[PDB]
Amino acid sequence: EVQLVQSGAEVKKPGSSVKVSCKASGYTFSSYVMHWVRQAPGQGLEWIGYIDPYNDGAKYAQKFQGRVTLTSDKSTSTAYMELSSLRSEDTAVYYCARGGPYGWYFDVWGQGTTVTVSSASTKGPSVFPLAPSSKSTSGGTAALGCLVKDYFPEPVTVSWNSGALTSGVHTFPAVLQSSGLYSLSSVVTVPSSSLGTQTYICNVNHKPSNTKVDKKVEPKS
Amino acid sequence: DIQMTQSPSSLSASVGDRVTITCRASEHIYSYLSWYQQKPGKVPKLLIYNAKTLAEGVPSRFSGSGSGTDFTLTISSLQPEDVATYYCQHHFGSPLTFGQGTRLEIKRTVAAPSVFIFPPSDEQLKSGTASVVCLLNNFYPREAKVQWKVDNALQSGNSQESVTEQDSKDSTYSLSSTLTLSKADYEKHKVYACEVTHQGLSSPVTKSFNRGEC
Amino acid sequence: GTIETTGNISAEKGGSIILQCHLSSTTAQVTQVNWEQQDQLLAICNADLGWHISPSFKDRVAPGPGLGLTLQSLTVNDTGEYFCIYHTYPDGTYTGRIFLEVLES
Repeated sequence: EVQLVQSGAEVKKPGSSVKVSCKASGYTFSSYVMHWVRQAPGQGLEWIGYIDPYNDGAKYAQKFQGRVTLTSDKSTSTAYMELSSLRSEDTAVYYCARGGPYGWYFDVWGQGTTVTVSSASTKGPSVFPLAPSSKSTSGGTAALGCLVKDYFPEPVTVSWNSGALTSGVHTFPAVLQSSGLYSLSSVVTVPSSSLGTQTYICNVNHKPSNTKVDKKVEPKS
Repeated sequence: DIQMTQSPSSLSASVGDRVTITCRASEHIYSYLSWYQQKPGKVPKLLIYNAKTLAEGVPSRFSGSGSGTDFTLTISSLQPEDVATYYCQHHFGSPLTFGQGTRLEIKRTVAAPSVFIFPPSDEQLKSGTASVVCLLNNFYPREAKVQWKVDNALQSGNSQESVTEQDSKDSTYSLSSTLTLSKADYEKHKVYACEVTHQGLSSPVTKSFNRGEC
Repeated sequence: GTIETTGNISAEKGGSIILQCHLSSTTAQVTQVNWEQQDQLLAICNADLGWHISPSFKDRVAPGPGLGLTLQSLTVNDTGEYFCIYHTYPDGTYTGRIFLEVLES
């Protein structure tokens, strides 16, 4: 099967450059061009250009001409995308996508590379409880959670009770605050009679800051 | 540049329905149009190229038609795995451009949210900020409005919210809104209220607390 | 307008042939030329995007000269019809046909 494996997530300051790689397997690399397409958070798709590894011929969208460079290495079946003079609006998932055999469409896609462009520094989250209460129930259910605040960059992962509690869990998309730090909440609704007998722990991981928090959430009390 | 206009921007359908999505190009692009599917948080996938040719492994329920400037993607019988955003893309000039996408969701009966308000934790207050959280759990349709009130004064510009993807088991959405205040502003007021308006609520539901436990 | 081609052409096995078409009697802008060997796509020359060559012809086609195509390392399996499909702005299509006979070697 054809596969395109991209390099890992990148975090860059405004004005710097980023270089992402895309390693192809399972087909003759030089027989197909390699396109690059990006997607900003919550937005649509935007084509950047392509590199033809057969003749090292690149084509760029006018919007990126002179600021992006696309190259290829046949010896390692790898394509590269180098984007310079980065601005916060270049924050996106960048995909490589093979050009199809019969024209300028995208028939196989890489897994994507998240590129965050920001002046913020790596920072682990503060984890605060969203406490349940016997006085705040609805239909015999209580709600509890963890507020994972002020971290950078994305992502964070949250589980409950080391993965044993999955029913009724909602982990929300993070929001980006004006401080340049992210905040997210993870909640769970549970039987209100379980507040006296079941322990609830949110397991939060933020790998960029080596943060691992296992926060027990109790009624205040 | 060739502009691609997709319609509708969103569609609610039931499992087994016939779904039609259209794409209009600002120039005649012959049959050089492709369609992609992107499930939430997943990578785009080619469905159809050259307006009507199915990509390898794509099921027969997907079909493409049209030529020139007007194109259609049809799903003959909608399946639960077809919940995604669909994009068209021309390939007849530079830049290669995509339509703005059509978000497909499953239609279900109206469900009111259960609402919960959470005061800030004492540990957060020590740091100088107060986050007050309001949760709207398992509602449908996705449109809902949260209004924060502080001593009955409507708040503006100091909240952020986000919504989950449609639940795979019950077809509902959930929403979390956070009101952020400085600890000093939080201590100036007593009543903190989250007022929710939604189609499943015959009148708005308010959940409140009095700072310091009444 | 009209599309003029060399018509019936001959070439030697192992040699090369320049496939060419000429669009006459129209000032409309050519936006793309497709080259087909029988019903298979060989290549596309789009005015903005350049030359797309299909993977099965990658090592055997040299794009050009101009809107033409040079087919190299000819074999008897290359004998047959070829088409040049001109697209003209805003929405026109003109199709030319060439029949190639490859002679032993």
